[PDB]
Amino acid sequence: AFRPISVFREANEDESGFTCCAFSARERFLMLGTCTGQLKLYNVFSGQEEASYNCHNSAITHLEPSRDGSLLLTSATWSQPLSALWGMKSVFDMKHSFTEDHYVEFSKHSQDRVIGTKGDIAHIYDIQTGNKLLTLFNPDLANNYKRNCATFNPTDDLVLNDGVLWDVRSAQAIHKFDKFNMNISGVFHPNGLEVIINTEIWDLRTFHLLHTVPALDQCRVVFNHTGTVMYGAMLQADDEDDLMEERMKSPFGSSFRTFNATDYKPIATIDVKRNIFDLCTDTKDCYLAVIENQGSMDALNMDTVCRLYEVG
Amino acid sequence: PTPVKPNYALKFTLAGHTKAVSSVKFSPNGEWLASSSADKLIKIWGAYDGKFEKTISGHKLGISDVAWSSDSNLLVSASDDKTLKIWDVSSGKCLKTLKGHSNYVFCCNFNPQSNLIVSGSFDESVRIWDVKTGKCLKTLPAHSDPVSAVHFNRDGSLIVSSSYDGLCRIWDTASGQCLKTLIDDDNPPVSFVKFSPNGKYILAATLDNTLKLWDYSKGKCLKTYTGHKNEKYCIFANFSVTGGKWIVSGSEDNLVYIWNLQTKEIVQKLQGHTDVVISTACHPTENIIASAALENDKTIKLWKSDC
Repeated sequence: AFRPISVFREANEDESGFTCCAFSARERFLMLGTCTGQLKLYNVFSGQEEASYNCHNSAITHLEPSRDGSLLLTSATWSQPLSALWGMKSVFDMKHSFTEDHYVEFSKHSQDRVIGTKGDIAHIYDIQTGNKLLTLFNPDLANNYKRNCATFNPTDDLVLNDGVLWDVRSAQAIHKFDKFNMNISGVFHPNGLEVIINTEIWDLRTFHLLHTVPALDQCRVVFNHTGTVMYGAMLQADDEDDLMEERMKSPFGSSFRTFNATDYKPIATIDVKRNIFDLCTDTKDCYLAVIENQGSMDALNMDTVCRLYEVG
Repeated sequence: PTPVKPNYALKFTLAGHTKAVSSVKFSPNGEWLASSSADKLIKIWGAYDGKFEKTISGHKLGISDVAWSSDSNLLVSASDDKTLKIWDVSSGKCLKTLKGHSNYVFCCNFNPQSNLIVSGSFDESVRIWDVKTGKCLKTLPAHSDPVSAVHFNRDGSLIVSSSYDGLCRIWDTASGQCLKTLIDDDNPPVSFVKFSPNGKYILAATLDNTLKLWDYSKGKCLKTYTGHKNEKYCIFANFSVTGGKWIVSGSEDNLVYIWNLQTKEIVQKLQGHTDVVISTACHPTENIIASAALENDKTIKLWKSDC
């Protein structure tokens, strides 16, 4: 059950350029990055643009607002700095920059640090000083995942980078998970008990293979806030000498699926018939915001819309 | 009196751009210098004193290239927003927005008559546009990788294109047919090309620290210029003709290199920039070189040679 609630495109733009989104600290408002590097604040129910800020001179790929509403992480496509940490309290300004990290996340338990990714390397920064506290990389244990993204575990004491499990306290890799795909490097389950690496669900304690989930192949995942449902969407295949107009054009395919977060069995498969750019839910798990591209290969540009659905 | 070696010295440093400066172009009448930046802005300066004249705005992403019309009245810009734009320099208004490329537009130029514009793009195509109407006249499937530079010859009958596919291609403007394909033993990415003033040679930079003067009709490499550093960025290069025959280029060691065209010996290395020098330009009548540098620099410098 994903009942439509609202839909809206970018205001005053023949070619709507929404690329990513996250609910803001203020209820009813959604943050959306754009293909021109802007961060915009919209009313998700009326579709009215409330604010717009310049963040990068290239398209925003991903963003994350801190839980307390004071900070925002952004990542761009081809700009300097590549990622940034912005202040949202009162005035909107840049607190810090992460020059060549193509992707950044907040720490999860206490959000006082940022973890960014550059190729096979992870960088851990202090939010206040902006200093790089750690550089995690081991050429012996490296996997070279093409879409590697470093991430903290729920209690911030462990890190996952390139499929390698690192102990933050000692800055020492404790285990390398074998490489069974070319792109996805895996994430932590919110329960802190297992790791989800593409189609392999590993137990953290014993490193046993808990689940084979073929449907998660090449998928990015996000959980509801009670840790009971997992949304997964398959990345867009990069092919090789594929037709132009088909090269990139969208990060995901046109479908996403829901999984029981405990037994990983399928719940629902939704094919919106439009390439997906991003999706998120609110803190109370009431709504699902999805960026969907309408148009055609005829178009030299995206024409995305944001759709809000009711979480059944 | 043509000197044995030039003697360029720094006279002005132009600041204002807030991001890497991508290109500097002297207007054909010698009055002005146009600069494009990753900050999405064009800026017009006095060619001799570097006095800031104006800012020209409109693009939504960084700008790679800018080019003057022959009468110094118009400017064409190629931007990462997939468009080119034709601008009235005096008013600073965008007269036309050329849409057609499916990805970043990297290079642009007017033909000598300035009724046509040629563009190259990350989408691997070359496009010929009608300046008056802004409509695309021709789309050439020019290469199998991003197009790094496009240039008309002296009379506008030929276009030359360079690409990361390692090839240079000579095209007939009127028919759109590829008349020649210059290939080398190895095919390193070709990061820049332009016709020589006489139109019989092409100067091509490859991302192996090398500039090469080619007789394209015969496909023979006549001259090679080295000593600089160029492995990453598509650095513009110039024929200097006002006070001796020089080849001028930026460098990834932050220096401006000047070689004796005939002998290939380095005759000067201008120091001052604090980052990669990605663009240089030679004044049309005076011994003036404009150079532009990237993110850690953001400035334009004017060098003058009394020799």
